[PDB]
Amino acid sequence: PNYNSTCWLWGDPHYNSFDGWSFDFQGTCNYLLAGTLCPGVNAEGLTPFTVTTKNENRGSPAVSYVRQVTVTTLNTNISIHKNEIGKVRVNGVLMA
Ligand SMILES: *[C@@H]1O[C@H](CO)[C@@H](O)[C@H](O)[C@H]1NC(C)=O
Repeated sequence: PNYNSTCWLWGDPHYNSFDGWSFDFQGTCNYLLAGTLCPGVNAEGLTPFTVTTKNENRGSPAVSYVRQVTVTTLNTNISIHKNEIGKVRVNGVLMA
């Protein structure tokens, strides 16, 4: 239980994995940052979870940055954009 790690995503993008690994992958449409077991192998007492992000260019083909971040757990999807407020609820209504 004491074990705890993090995925550190740095804009302009640069990724730091849970394990110690860094790379400079870039993309243009939404990707699966993390989620449940895609093959469904060795899962006990699993709970749904999925975090996905979307990237796009900013003026040069070779650079991409993060625009929106989405999560989805327990029949509840949370979406965040660059608007300083929530916009998180299932319907997508803006929230404080
Ligand atoms: C990992 O467990 C919780 C989960 O976020 C966190 O608050 C805590 O600070 C972390 N503990 C350690 C030892 O890294």
